[PDB]
Amino acid sequence: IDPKRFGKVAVLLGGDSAEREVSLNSGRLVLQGLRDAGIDAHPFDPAQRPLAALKDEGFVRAFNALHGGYGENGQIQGALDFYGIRYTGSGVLGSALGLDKFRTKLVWQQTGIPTPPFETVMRGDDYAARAQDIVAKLGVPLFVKPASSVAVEKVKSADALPAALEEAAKHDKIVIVEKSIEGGGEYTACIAADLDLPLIRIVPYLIPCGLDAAKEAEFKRIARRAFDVLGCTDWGRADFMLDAAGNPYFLEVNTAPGMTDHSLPPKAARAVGIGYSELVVKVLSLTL
Repeated sequence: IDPKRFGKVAVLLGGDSAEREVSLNSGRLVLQGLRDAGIDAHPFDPAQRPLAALKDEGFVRAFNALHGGYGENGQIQGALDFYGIRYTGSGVLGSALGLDKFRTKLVWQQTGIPTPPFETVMRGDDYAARAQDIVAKLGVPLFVKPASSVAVEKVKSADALPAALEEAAKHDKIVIVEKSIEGGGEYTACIAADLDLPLIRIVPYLIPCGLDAAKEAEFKRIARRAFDVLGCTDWGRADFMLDAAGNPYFLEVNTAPGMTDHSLPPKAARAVGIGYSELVVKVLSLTL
């Protein structure tokens, strides 16, 4: 794994967004991580420098250490594709779709990645027909919310649901109707190439996460399936929760995880004896 098979590497850090400082700190650590492994890596701040200078200066690849704005929403990914520059994290579709919480859940639910159950209704639909089918699938009580401030309406009886769909659709073109579920723990699965990273339990944090080895293995596999259906590369976090019976429900992905000393992927890696430098190289290797 000869460093320099990587060629000239740009670390994208800084940017225009509100998280500029976290990006700057995170990027500097990534840069040092790459240099410790003998990789020819250089900082590149797209807020300070024209993006076309990447191609003009002979950069072949980029480690994306940006957060927020154009860094994670498909914009910089599309631009970098345009200039022939390879980059860590996911492409245009996976990055854009990953930020779109609503459409991520639609893709998941249609493909059998478990996610909190729900149905959608639009202005003009046959509310009586949709109500009957929704009650059959989801039971009651149900929560009605716009899909794009507003309070969640709780609907307690099958018979009252048509009217709630009618009333919600007057204000919002698209409405989600969600099943009632009990919170039974929140968790995150870090994915970094082929590395075996342990789950983390979030306590509003914890390794070991407190799940048994069979469940840990099963949830990590589902996490990778959840990335696959979105068109995401294997770099990121998948957040999920359990109900009281221990069933998993996936909530969202993050395709641009933190890389500060206290961020989750370095913490997970440390927990199983994997150092910061090894982590960053493994992430960059996905661009080879």
